[PDB]
Amino acid sequence: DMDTLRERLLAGDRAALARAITLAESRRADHRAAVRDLIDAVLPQTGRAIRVGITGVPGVGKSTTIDALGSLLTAAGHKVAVLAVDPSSTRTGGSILGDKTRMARLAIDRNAFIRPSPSSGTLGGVAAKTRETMLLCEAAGFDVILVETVGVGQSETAVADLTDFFLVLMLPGKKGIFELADMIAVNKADDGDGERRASAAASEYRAALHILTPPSATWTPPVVTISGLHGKGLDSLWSRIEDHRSKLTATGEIAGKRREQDVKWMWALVHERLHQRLVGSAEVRQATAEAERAVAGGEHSPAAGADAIATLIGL
Amino acid sequence: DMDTLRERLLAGDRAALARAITLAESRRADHRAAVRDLIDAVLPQTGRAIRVGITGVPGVGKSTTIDALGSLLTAAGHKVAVLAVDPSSTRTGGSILGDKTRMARLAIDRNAFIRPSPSSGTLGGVAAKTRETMLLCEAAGFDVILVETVGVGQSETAVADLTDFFLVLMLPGAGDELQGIKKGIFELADMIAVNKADDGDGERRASAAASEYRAALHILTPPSATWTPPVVTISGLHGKGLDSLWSRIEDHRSKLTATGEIAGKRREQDVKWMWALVHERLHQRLVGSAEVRQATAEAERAVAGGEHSPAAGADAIATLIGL
Ligand SMILES: Nc1nc2c(ncn2[C@@H]2O[C@H](COP(=O)(O)OP(=O)(O)NP(=O)(O)O)[C@@H](O)[C@H]2O)c(=O)[nH]1
Ligand SMILES: Nc1nc2c(ncn2[C@@H]2O[C@H](COP(=O)(O)OP(=O)(O)NP(=O)(O)O)[C@@H](O)[C@H]2O)c(=O)[nH]1
Repeated sequence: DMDTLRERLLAGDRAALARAITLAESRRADHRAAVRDLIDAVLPQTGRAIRVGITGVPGVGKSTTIDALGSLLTAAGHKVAVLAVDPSSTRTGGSILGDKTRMARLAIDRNAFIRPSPSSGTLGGVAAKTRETMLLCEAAGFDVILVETVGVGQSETAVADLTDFFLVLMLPGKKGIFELADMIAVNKADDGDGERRASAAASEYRAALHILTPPSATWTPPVVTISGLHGKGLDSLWSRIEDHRSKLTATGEIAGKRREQDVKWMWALVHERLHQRLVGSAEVRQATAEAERAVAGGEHSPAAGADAIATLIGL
Repeated sequence: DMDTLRERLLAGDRAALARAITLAESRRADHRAAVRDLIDAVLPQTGRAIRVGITGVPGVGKSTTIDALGSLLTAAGHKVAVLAVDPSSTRTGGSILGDKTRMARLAIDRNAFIRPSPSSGTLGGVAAKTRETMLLCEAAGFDVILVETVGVGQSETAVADLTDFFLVLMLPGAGDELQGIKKGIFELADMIAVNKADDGDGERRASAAASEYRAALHILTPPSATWTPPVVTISGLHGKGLDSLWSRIEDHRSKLTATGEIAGKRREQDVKWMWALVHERLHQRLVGSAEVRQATAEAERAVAGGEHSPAAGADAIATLIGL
């Protein structure tokens, strides 16, 4: 019953939230429709959260840093969602149980809620389904939404376009990442000597970033040092994110960014549906893959590809 | 007469080139269809050119630098096309004459060929049209294709994705007067050229700016890349730095041709323009009548206004199409 699902979701019921999400992430069109009204209906309870995107190479203490940061926040009374975006999920069907235990503490904290990357046809669709899932979390009372890049593909721009603040975690020992960053945090600044060489590296990143013009005069990206493993610097790291929130709330820039992202996700969903017509049948898929291949092979022009494809999919 | 038009264009007939371009860039579907087979037919004669994207804030000296650079190139026997991408041409009908006071020499040099930005429903569509225009030029025998950003809008990615090499022009001045690299431009840039480095005080301030940019880039550029983006100083107005600027561009082409990276990048740009065009058709369908544009805009307004969800907007949109 969707009325009950809604009410219990609004009441903060973890099982109702998990179930609404399942339907919103579904690759069945009938399921997705079913919960469109529900998300729309609870939209006025969304948005009262800090959305942070977090990235860094595999091997930088990302999951560790998240487990620790998230635990600090649940201890102080926050309810924290951790959602993944993984471009490989455009080729897998998604994951039933995901990989919760990379974050040992959060994985068992009922003040947390951890979800793996949804499946969809395009990266745009994966990210858009993630926005819808963020809205459900918020409506169920999660006030911190962490969205992390997982895998090796290009998810950084999408994660940044899903959140208010984009956090880059770096080691002390992809170009585009720097200009997405609202803050860099040099990790593994261990009390024993790691602090010296991460403080060095932070001066290098801090020096270089002076040459980039930030998108707003309201905020100048800082570079900091932390230890994710021993919990160092995590409190001040969070206080900078809070400070960003207060400043860009006062100027209306948090809201203006979100409005722009939302329209972007709307168009991404329109384009996902179009893409779904490419796999409408084997014949349509064959012919459209060969149009694309022709263009990618240099054999016919982009415009000829485009018209072949447009005819095939009824456009 | 398309058959002669083709043969004339392949022979380097400039009037034929102008004519095919006006069809390719047309906002009339019947027109665009007409020349589709022609471009497809001349494809094996395209690609033998160096394609350079050029950007910079208004006032930095872009038209001046292109005028001086293109002229050097034409004196050496190159045929030089200068095309534009203007994001505001999604809101205009495009320009008929374009702006050429700025390129006084090239505007009369019959070894050059200058075109204003085409008009389309979406920025992707404008840029896609510029790609087809680049192909027609190449087929007519142009071996240097310069593509510039126009105005202050967000067209840099589009130009970067239309060319082999992306050149950023910057103002001189360091310390508190350092211009700063606009959000997005750092990752696109294959070289920075600090312009207005005029004999005397210009060159001092430009050299200062340069070392600043140069050190930052060293820090931020991963070492894997076959190419390390240089920073250089030039004066577009007084001709300084231009042979050196271009020698670096040729070095890029030689290196990345060896590793197959020029051809690999083009093939992914091409697929991207193919999809842009697919999405421009979709968009056209959403402006096909007053009632539908109204409904579309209302849907988008609902999402931007925080009144309805993105997926609910997209569902309303999708109905209006029959999708
Ligand atoms: N010395 C030190 N080691 C750390 C720190 N944070 C993480 N590590 C270590 O780095 C290794 C990789 O950690 P992990 O957090 O899984 O990195 P990740 O690959 O980015 N996480 P994910 O599972 O999402 O990919 C682990 O063995 C972990 O103990 C730190 O602050 N200091
Ligand atoms: N002193 C000096 N002035 C220059 C140089 N290059 C261009 N200028 C001057 O700066 C002004 C702007 O030059 P212009 O080429 O029109 O700049 P633009 O970047 O093409 N502007 P827009 O993007 O709006 O078309 C002109 O007065 C021009 O003479 C230079 O190397 N030195």
